[PDB]
Amino acid sequence: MKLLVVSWGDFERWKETKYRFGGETSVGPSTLPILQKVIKPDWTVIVLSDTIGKDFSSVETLREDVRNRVMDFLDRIGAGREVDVIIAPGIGEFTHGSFRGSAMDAYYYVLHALSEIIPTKGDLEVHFDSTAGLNYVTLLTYRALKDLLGIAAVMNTVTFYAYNSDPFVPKITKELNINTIETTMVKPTPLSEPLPGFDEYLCPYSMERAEFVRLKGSLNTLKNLRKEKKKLEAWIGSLLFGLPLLFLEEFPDIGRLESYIEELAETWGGAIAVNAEEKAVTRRLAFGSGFGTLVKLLFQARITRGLLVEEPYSIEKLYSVSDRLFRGSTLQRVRVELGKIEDKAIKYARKGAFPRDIPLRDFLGFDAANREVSPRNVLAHAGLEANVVEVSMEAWEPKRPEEEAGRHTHLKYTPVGLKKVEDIVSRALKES
Amino acid sequence: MKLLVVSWGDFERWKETKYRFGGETSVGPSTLPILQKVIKPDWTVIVLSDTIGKDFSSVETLREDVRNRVMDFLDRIGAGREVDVIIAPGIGEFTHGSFRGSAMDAYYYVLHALSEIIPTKGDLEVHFDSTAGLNYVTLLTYRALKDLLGIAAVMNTVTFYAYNSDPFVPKITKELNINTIETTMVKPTPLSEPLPGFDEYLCPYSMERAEFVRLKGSLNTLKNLRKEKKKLEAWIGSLLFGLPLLFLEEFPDIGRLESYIEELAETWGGAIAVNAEEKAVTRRLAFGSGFGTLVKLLFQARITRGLLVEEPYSIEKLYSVSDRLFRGSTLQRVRVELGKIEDKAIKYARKGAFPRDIPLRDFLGFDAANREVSPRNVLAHAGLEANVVEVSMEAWEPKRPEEEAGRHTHLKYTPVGLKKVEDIVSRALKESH
Repeated sequence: MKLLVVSWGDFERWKETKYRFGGETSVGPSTLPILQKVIKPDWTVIVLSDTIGKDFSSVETLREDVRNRVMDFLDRIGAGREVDVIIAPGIGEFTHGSFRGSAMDAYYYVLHALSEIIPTKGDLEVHFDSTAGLNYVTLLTYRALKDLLGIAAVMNTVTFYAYNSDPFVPKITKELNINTIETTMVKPTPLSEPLPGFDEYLCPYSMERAEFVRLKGSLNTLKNLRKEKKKLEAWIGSLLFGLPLLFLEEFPDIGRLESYIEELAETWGGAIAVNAEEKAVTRRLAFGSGFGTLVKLLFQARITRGLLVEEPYSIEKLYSVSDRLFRGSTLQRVRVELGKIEDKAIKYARKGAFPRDIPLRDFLGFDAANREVSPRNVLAHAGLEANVVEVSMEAWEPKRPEEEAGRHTHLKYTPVGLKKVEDIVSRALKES
Repeated sequence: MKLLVVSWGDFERWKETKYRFGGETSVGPSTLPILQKVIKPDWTVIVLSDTIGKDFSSVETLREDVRNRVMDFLDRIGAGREVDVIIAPGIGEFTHGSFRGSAMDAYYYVLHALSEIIPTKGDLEVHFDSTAGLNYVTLLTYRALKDLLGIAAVMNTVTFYAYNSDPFVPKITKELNINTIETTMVKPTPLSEPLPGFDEYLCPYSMERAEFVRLKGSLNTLKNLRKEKKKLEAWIGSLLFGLPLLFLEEFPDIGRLESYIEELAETWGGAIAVNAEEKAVTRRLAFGSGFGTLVKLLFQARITRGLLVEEPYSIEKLYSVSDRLFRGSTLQRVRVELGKIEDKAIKYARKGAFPRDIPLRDFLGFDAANREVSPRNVLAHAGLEANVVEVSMEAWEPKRPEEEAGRHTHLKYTPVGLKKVEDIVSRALKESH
């Protein structure tokens, strides 16, 4: 699947020029038609600053005003029907209006917007154009793309192209070339930051501090994160450190993450005070890093949802999850640890023995007085530490145990063990 | 160490305005004087395009032109002279003259330039003002800064701040606020690229086939890299996969990497045709990704050169190297592997036994089952695979051998062992890309 993204400033004040790109030529005010013509995108996204709005009645008469003038322009140069448009929150004092707010809201807004468009299944070929965009909007849009595709790269092949044209110089330009400024195969980068303090999800831009404490207290999101924060950091750690059984057991509720994000989103949007007479939007709530972390966490969850196998969690299923999720030494470490437990299950099967609800220490046959759960042993043994894991073998009539044992040998964390692992992994993620 | 880096466009065309930053206020045409006042950087770097130069008599006259113009502006505004000016290869046909070449030259030039500027010892706090640079020069400066800081973060703490001002609309403007658009604790990202094929170091932009073939064929880099490629890729893999003994044994020659980058950078610079009459600059060679990989490899080597020691490698040394290079589960697996070998050395020592030049398999007491060297065991056992490592216990008189064995037990790859690990790790580095 191929995707095209472009960063747009004031698209109206653009003069007609011709553009060269990939053995093609085109005449018009923007690069979008020839980009589309050559690249053949399966889908297109346009990112605009909302600072090109004129009708200040309220928020939906601004995002309307801006969408109107865009959707006119996209029929003028035939940009087709497969398109999404992102009206990102800009700031500054303009001719026909003033916009006030945190500069970083555009990143979090575009990150949020892109997280719902980018496909979470199959390989991705992303094309990005910085030609006719604001400096910071193009910069934050580029960062937001790379941050999400980095997480997409975990499960799928991701190739990223960036373009800027020769500088349009109005009094000598005859034509302009679409230069490829980047061609990169995106590295798999799993989410590697903890959820922050309940300070940094929404922050007051221009809201009196008493009013903030009031609204912060009414959010069901921040109260529900208090409970789940540690369970989610444990899941983040599962991918980063190569802990496949913890990945499955701590797999987050997507419906629940969707609802947290929407509540922080519609709370932010509902703190935007439009003044129809002064011609002044004011975004009184600013998105924090915590909003960014949640959006990335939900995206990583959508990307890897195919791997949440039906219980019970057998050695064979853990191998299968591990093969897709992990690379390099991490994968090989995990395969060796599952191999140890598998080889023991085989030995048992051969003797016609099927231990059920046995601690992993007793399954592997361990010395006593080594029952303290160390960070070292949890992280070094792919989260399959002997004091926190319980094994069961469903009894069967074996014929070739070396093949059968993998399917019939199930692992889970003890309720005590799972909390020790959560604490260890959560702390390891914070110390990073 | 604090580093301020500013991406600049046509700085002479800017209007005087007012600037708000960190409580302080500033009247002037540039953000730099207030940025310096507030941030108090130890060093400042200015990144601007070639296309501002108005002289085509030579390539060096073109750069002393741009530098002089920059130096005059730093006098005009209340700016310090403690700075480095990176005059990047820019593209497009202008009124005062013409500049043609690969657009990606600016990335590789700035990457190379910053690689020689950004300190390779101590922590870094980097501030990046994109307040009024060009789109594509600012993107490629941002890209190159991150790519190097990511390698820096392996050995040191690195914090990154990015700024951009309120957009300027004429007269309406009274005071533009300088906003923080990014604050990031930079993640450790060791180089995870193999060295590419010998087509991808220098490519011909505007050059006849045979003239290029001659230049390419004249390069000592491409000749030597052919034979060194596997060892350098084995070293890259050592940081990425958590192989502390391979890191030491395969530590690259910084002198030779310096030599390769200088040669490719000289060839590039020499292939710039500057036509004085018709006011034209053609960069007849383009930089390839292979140049970028080499610049990053030398930077990572510089960043980590402080860990290198002489040939006897003790388990204690492998512990201390590992605790600097590695993190999370990678670090913990390496410590478990060193632990198994250490604990075996402690057992040998209590018996008053001190084996020398013995295979690790014989040291650990393995079956005759598996002699074949698999990727699985090399990567899973932090490169300390039983069929490729040789152990030597320096003879001593133990009293507390639990603390003593680490210093007196030395590991090294067999000459056959090392080539097998190079193949696997090189192959694993190329398969992960």
